[PDB]
Amino acid sequence: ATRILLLVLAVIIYGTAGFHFIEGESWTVSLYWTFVTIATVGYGDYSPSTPLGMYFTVTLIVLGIGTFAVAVERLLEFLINREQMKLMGLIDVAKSRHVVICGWSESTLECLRELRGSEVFVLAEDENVRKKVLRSGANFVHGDPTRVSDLEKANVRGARAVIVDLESDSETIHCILGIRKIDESVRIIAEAERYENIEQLRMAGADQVISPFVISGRLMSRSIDDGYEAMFVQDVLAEESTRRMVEVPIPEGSKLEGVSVLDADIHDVTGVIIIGVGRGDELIIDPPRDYSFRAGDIILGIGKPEEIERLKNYISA
Amino acid sequence: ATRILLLVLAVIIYGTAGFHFIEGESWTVSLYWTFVTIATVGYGDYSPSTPLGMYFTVTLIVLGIGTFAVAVERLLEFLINREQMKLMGLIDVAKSRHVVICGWSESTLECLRELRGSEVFVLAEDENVRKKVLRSGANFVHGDPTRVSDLEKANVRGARAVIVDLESDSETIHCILGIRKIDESVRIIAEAERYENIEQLRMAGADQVISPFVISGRLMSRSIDDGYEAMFVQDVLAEESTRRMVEVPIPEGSKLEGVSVLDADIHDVTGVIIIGVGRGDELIIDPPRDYSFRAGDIILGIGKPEEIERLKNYISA
Amino acid sequence: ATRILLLVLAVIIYGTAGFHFIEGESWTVSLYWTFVTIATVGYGDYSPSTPLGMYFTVTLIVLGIGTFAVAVERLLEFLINREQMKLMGLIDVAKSRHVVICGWSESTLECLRELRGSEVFVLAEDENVRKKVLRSGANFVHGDPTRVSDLEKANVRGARAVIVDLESDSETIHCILGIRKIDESVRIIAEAERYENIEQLRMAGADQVISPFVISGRLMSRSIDDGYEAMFVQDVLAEESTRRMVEVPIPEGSKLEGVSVLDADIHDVTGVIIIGVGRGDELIIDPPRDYSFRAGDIILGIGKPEEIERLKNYISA
Amino acid sequence: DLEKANVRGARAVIVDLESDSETIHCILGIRKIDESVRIIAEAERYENIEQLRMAGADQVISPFVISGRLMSRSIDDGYEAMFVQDVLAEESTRRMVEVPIPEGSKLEGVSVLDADIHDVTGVIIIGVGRGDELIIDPPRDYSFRAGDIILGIGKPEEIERLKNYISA
Amino acid sequence: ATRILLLVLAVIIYGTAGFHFIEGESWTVSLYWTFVTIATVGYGDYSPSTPLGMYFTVTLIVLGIGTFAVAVERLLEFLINREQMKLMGLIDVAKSRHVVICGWSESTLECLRELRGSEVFVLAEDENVRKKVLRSGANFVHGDPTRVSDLEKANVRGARAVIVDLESDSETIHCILGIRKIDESVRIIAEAERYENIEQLRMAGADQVISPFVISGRLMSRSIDDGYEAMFVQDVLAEESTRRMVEVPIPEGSKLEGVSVLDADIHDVTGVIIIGVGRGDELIIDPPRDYSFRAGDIILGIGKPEEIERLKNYISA
Ligand SMILES: [C][C][C][C][C]N([C][C][C][C][C])([C][C][C][C][C])[C][C][C][C][C]
Ligand SMILES: [K+]
Ligand SMILES: [K+]
Repeated sequence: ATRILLLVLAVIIYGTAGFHFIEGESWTVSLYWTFVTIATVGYGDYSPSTPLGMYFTVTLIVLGIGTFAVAVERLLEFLINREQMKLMGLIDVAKSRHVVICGWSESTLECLRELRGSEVFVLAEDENVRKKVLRSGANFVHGDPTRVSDLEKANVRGARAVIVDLESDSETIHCILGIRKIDESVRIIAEAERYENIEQLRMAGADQVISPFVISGRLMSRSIDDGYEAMFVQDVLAEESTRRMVEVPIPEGSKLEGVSVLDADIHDVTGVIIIGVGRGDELIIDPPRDYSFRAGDIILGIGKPEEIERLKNYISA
Repeated sequence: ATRILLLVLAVIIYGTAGFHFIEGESWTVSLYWTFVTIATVGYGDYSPSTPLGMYFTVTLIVLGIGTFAVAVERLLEFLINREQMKLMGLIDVAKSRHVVICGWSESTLECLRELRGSEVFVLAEDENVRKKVLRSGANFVHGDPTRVSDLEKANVRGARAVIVDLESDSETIHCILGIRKIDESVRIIAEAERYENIEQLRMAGADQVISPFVISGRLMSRSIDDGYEAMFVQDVLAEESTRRMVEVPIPEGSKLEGVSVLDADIHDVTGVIIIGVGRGDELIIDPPRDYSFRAGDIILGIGKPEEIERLKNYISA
Repeated sequence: ATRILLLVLAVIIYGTAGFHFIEGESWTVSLYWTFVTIATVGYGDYSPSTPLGMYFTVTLIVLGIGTFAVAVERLLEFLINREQMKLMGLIDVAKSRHVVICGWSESTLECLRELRGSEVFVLAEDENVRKKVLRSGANFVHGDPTRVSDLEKANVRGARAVIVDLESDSETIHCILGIRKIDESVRIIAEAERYENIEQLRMAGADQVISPFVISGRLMSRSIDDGYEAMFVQDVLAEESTRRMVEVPIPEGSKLEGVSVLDADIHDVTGVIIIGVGRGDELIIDPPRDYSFRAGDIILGIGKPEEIERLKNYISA
Repeated sequence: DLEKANVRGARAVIVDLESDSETIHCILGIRKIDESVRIIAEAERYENIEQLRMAGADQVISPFVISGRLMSRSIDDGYEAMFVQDVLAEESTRRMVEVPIPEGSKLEGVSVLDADIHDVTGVIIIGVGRGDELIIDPPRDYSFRAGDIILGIGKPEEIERLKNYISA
Repeated sequence: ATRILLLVLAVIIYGTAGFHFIEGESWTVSLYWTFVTIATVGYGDYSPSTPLGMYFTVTLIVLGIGTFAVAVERLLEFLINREQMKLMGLIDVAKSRHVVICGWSESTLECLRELRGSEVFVLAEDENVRKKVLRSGANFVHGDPTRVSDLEKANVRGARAVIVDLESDSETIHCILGIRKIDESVRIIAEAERYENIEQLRMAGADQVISPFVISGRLMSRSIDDGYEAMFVQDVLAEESTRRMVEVPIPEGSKLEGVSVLDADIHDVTGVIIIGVGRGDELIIDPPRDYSFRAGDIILGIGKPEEIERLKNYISA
């Protein structure tokens, strides 16, 4: 590790002391000559005429090739070890605004097409998951996501948001309970599977719990006869064929600070069905007529992509 | 990536500015001297006599070894990463007339002995399939063949023909439906397993559907008593012991353009039993007596390998 | 392996004999010139003027690059082979005071947090065990721990203590019987699973047999009604919340050599409940009133971490 | 499926599964069915002992932490392992005993120094527990009541002498 | 592959033509100068004074570093590819007196302790078999031993003897039938499992068929009452505690050529129980009294290791 610098300094001290007391030159001239001889430059302005010195330069050359052959071997061993350990996970995350994805399924592949490639770290343990992650453009960190000692190797303490989606519900509850021991303020998005585990995932400490299987179980049993709400849910939340569910923030100023929903009249001006208003980590669906807008609120509404532009300019000042 | 060139230019500018304003030489002489000193050639025609310059060349030499040690480390990291990613698939196909084989079974191993080695790309996902492909002389591309995003890594848009043979019929139908979304004109050869899936493989968009298990199921149940058609099918299509089923194209000119099958009389002249004629992506088995040959047609017939030569010269002009 | 030195000496003898009999210089001058020319230093003080010698130096240069290209290739082959064999186990242990851990479970992971990282060698055969060991900071040696020929690759003859914890009891008995064939004096700590195998593990040759499942099976069936001994066992042996079970050795001198337990009165002076005394590989739990302490004995007692310090200074001289 | 086994209104539910996460998820379901039943878990890793107590278990027994701390301390000395293996596992000579104090029997209101329990019976008194709270090493300024549980280590010769000393 | 030599010759022709027509030196002087400049020796006896040539040497140096950076990259790619392919099998056997072992079990591990390490090639397909072979000191060749195209990669045509021991009997019969298609004269030693397959293994073409399970099935059912023949079979063929079953060849001369077994009287002279005589690929157990010995015969007998030495000197001349 550091003995290479010791051997280099040893051969420099050997070359200086050998040249100075045999050729009889100055100390700076011997220093310059051994830094030209070790690097195999060979200016040839201060070559030794003495055959004793001519035998000394042979020892200096073989020692210089020896140090060059130990240093290249150490560099190659370090590089091969570092690039074999980096390939199969086995590395510590050094970033500070990354997104950790615990587990790997189809719902985390679809949230990878709206994020960056270098921003995400997938923390899993299986072997084909590594190849799927390296194909999809993420970084793979080998580790058990339920273990607390392997949740810190992905650096969950300095993460932006953590996305938990494991193969069962029990591992999801244990992964949330393991994350909330490390950092109590990080944002956790969890995926439930059974209906009975949503309150368990919320009490474990998740900030947002999504349950897709309950949504499909309710939409399948109400699409046997007619199936009209399934068309709305599909065409708005899944595909976005002609509509889109977007939210808009209210900026500073914003030309509407203080008016009511009766006086704003967003729907008949713009064409956006206003669902609810986001006043500080709560959702008031169908706000009453006397609700006054404020600064920094979030308006949730459904509209065509040409009406969202008509709304975003109506709300800006 | 590109900081290596920046560091190289930085040390060249450092060496030129150091030599020019200390030794007092020309700018071209300093440029030539630092390109001889960095590369460790050392002509020694312009060595510095000044001990300040003699201390400067030590800094130039250590910086040159520093750039040579960062560039070799970057080249070794790039080479080890590229040759570990190339080994286990994980690569993008850059060819433009290749043949993509989705899946791997015995029927695709037998079609690899009549093609080239570098022309084929096997697109599969299992682990022992990679070693069988690397032994048989093909190229292995790791990917799920039903996924559309992994059908483009094998470059199915610029492929010659695609051969689909997966473990079930459902994956064959899904792979054909995934290929026909990308390129609607590429040629697909598919292998059916059950009898009921041949019309499904044709409606999915395959150009040629082969069903070997239906052929064996019909030949097994008609070989219990006597077994005479199984001998013909085996000795003609499988082994080609003494006969062969070949086709011959009609070239331009070709000395028979316009005659009928009664006036050509191919069988009693040559010795080839004429089965059918290939008039443009259709097969007229047992053509009638008034059928007139044209240019570019394909004559399908059974004959000994000494009669195919007697036919191929009868059809050429 | 050693032909590289032969080729190097061959090219040195070729260069010396070529320069001496063409340029007509001394033997030492030719020796110095070929050691400057092979290493590409090039002082240029003895360059050949003769065009025959000028053609000879071309052969010397191409041969020097040839030896440098065979030596670098041999070094790279040796380094890649050694660092691929070292990665997946496959190595022989050279240490002499290490601790060999046969098998891998949760009870050997918890004994790795109180030992060093480089002192332990885990001898197992599975594939994910290698990654868990390389994450936990140990060294992995691939081998079957029941096989005698693979117990010597971990160097069990010169080991400090061996810890046996395998997946069944039969492999534990066979691993103890395999270790006791090699070295009859090494210390073996074994983990039993069933109650009936404790006498079998002791007769096989283990020095200390621990059975955690019997302890849990007794503590579960006595915690249905009240559960008072389980609180003591947990809070003392497992977590050490407020108490600790420690032992203290009696040093030379030690101010209490010869007194009885009635005259020492350790409990009412210090606050440590004295359980037993360790007189030479035996345990006298609840020693009688006439027991006299000696030198080198071991006092086993339960106490708060502020009372162990009051005991350790009461026993020192 | 936990209601098919009738965990509502039982003596105790003893939970030990193939991993820790299923143990936590089983305790979190039993506490949804019955809030007052007694649950005896079994922790595998050391970091999950507080998780089982926060989930709702009344008693957590972690054998692998015990065996992992005992394997690392018996490399040189090995005297704690002899004590636990002779008292808690095999019960060859000594055993741990818990005895209740019956009503009005020779010991209500007397201190521990004039109880003279180590010298007339021979059992080593580890601690006394009252109301699910274990007082290890009770001081001299302590009194016994009717209903306490005395925790001791002794031979079957001395356990019977303690049980006769504790009688009226 | 060979474009490296083309680029090297291109830069040599560029350097010669550049130096000769600018400096005005001879062709040999320019040849010597570019072979000193490309190799970075730098004698400095023929440095260019012209600034046009001083700009030319910069181009020559950058081109020389370019060729050195393409050649080192090609050598490193070749070495990494060759040492990753050699690790996991995937190689062709080039030897000519080796022993191929098809499959891997306990009976082939015990025949590896009486052979060399570099003489054997284990031809199997599993993954842990590779690590067991690399630990036991053999060479691993990845291939399916029933496939004829993978029996030639182990070079079974130029092998000394082939040892077949696979997991079933059907694969043993198919491996013998695959070997006998390639070379009809090679020696095959096969291991049977069931009693009914010994005649099938002999008709398939094996030269020696061993069936250990039939021997154990007969020795188990005759050791219930007394068990006397099992002691003989174990102590003679398995362990060789005090006896040994050896064979001795009769050399040329040999002092006993022509005598009968009555006149030789080997047992009462030496102490070896004579079982049979090996007259040319047949075994005459219990030879009659009139059998005359010849040259090159093989005497099979049981004796103590001090009686085999008394027999081997009685048979030599
Ligand atoms: C620019 C680059 C340069 C390089 C040089 N080298 C030399 C070596 C010597 C040995 C003895 C290489 C050459 C090659 C030719 C072919 C290296 C150096 C290093 C220093 C550190
Ligand atoms: K040089
Ligand atoms: K290198």
